[PDB]
Amino acid sequence: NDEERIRIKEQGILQQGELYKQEGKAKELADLIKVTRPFLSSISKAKAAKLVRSLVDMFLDMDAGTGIEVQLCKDCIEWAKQEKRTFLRQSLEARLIALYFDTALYTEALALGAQLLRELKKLDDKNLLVEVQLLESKTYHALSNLPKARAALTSARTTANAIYCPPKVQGALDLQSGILHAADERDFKTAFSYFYEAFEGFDSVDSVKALTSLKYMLLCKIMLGQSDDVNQLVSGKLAITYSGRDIDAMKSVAEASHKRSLADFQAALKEYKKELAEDVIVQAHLGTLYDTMLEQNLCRIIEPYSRVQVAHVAESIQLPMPQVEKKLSQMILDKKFSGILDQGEGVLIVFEE
Repeated sequence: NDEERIRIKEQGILQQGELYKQEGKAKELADLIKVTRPFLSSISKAKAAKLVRSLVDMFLDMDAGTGIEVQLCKDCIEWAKQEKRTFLRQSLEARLIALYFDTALYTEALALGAQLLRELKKLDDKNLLVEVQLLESKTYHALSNLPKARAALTSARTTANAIYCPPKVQGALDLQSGILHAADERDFKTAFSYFYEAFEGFDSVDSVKALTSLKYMLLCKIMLGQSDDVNQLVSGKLAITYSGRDIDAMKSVAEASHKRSLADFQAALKEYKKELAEDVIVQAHLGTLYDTMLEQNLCRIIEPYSRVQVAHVAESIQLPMPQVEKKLSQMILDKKFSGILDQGEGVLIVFEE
């Protein structure tokens, strides 16, 4: 009757905490976290850790205000130190690092990350270490430090090479690798591969990250000038399933590429604002995607001519003439176009390629 009534209390605490979460009662849930503390000592350190972790997670999905969220985390941490519950403290610190990242609180995510890593590296069971090295990578990347983002991910992968990681950890690792090979726009081909691995590992387990990975497969293909592969990849028995605005956006960008049309590229970006410019990773690449679309559309217009007025080219792409003349001279200077400009009579001569 006593091992049982302790079990029923566990259920009850979680049920009520879950209810406070759904009804949006943050303060009530904060109090429940404090009030349950003595009860936690009549159960194993591990049962208690599950329980505390579960409530704190509930608290952090409530939009309570970064300030109140970070303070609640520090309090449970400080409590965990004051109780010598080590594994629990460490994993509450890991959660808080995740919170700092999510909240754009980057330098404190690093500061806390550095502390925790010193401990975690001097211990067995490396699963948590992977998590923290991956967060370190994610946060260096957000701070625009690719060397240190790559180096943190390398550590994560090497640590994960030892363990047999669950698919969501593997997926997330394959997703960062993809993000980082693509970040400097130097290796979209291997980035594509990592995204494909990520997609395969996430599929039927986490369908939001599966969708993200597929999306980035398509992005890579586009960036590679291989945008005609996009229809085949989408058509595939498994991809079909993932229909929606995200895939429609990439398909629409792929079409713009195919038609070498800046106007269609612009119509995509603003029809699919949420799926394109608001995707931190697509956004990172739209600048150079724009250049390529501009260039390809200009090639399309020039193609029928051995000699063409710049005014004609500018009217066709519906852009002011100085911009178009500037683009053309740059394309010629960087050997992207085999031709020459008569700047005074406004003519571009095109060489027999």
